[PDB]
Amino acid sequence: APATGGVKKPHRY
Amino acid sequence: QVHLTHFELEGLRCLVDKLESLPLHKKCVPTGIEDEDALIADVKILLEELASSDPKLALTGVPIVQWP
Amino acid sequence: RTFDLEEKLQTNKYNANFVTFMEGKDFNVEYIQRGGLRDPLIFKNSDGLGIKMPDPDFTVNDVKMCVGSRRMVDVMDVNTQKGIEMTMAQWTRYYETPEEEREKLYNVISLEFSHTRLENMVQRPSTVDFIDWVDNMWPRHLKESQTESTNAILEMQYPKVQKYCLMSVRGCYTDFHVDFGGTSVWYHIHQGGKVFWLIPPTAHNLELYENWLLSGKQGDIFLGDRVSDCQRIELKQGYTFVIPSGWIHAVYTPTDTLVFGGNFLHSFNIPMQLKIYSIEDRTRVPNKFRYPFYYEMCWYVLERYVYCITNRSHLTKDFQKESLSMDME
Ligand SMILES: O=C(O)CNC(=O)C(=O)O
Ligand code: NI
Repeated sequence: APATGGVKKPHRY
Repeated sequence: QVHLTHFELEGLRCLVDKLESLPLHKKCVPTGIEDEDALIADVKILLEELASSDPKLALTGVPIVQWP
Repeated sequence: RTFDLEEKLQTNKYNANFVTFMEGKDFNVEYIQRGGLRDPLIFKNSDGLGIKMPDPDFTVNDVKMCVGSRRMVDVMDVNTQKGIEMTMAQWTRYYETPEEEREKLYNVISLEFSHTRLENMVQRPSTVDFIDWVDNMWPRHLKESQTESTNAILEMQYPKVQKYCLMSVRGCYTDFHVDFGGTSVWYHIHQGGKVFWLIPPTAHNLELYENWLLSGKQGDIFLGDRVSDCQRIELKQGYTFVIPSGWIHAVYTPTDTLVFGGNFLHSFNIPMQLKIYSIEDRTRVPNKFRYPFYYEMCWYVLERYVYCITNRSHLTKDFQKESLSMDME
């Protein structure tokens, strides 16, 4: 549950 | 007296215009910066002065910004 | 997904030639100054790039032992393009599972391994080091203070986006996107192979991309069909690929593959970097999928340019002192 940043992912369908 | 690329000159003008026009809650001035307004002013001066940069002389093969 | 991936892999229609094939020795700062890093580049061999990679037969289990079995990793569900999380031991179990036993297709494209043992096994192209904003603009004492190897934002002292390990099983697909913050990307195929479709960041294409994002029909519309020119290209084992700011790409994995790559901002295509940031703002991308500390970094860039050129500092006295201490090391 710590917040993250710099996660690589396109948008969901 | 230094020659920047037009890539840099145009980018720095974009960046100064961007950062200056963000409201307070979006500006994200980081901890290390003393007076953001004075920096913005200084950038503007510098851009006027470097606007006559020569494109061939800017191709030095070493970046303007490097640590000493 | 309602389009047919197999026809997108088979057709001859994505026949643009946007990529420059280069030798590593020619990929230097002068090249960047002259060309603005505007063109995607392929290095079919590593000679002259200054890269370093792990042992040629490095495995996912090896990655896991370097990063930790209990390390939480973001994983993509390929069918939905949604994110899930598991530990690296669980991911390794999945990856080692025979293909006909894997219930779902999952992909890892976002394991950043800086501050683990893996970090010193991988070096990116030397020239990226001369131009990445992290290395050249961010206060060095802050970067050096990073201890956390995860991307937990509360522990993050600089934009932790420099070194990622991507582990992709045969059949994986990552749909069209632009990397966060308008970052440029380097990507090395350590083992296996990748297929990319590339769409250039013309104003028109970037408008299409945003509207596609806002439509929610990403599974229905193959974006490379909606544009005038798209290039589909294969990267083979040992190739290095550099993707410039703004470029809209999708990726398919034809064989189990291990890639090392990462992201960087730089000073030669700021306008595109800002454009991409504003697309993320308008399309409401959650912070977690964005470049950490983006405008903070931009303030530091301005200050570095003014200082390096004019010798006037706009950092605090304390920050100046921290920098001077490092200059004396
Ligand atoms: O390799 C993949 O499946 C997706 N990768 C990327 O989009 C990238 O590294 O920029
Ligand atoms: Ni990408």
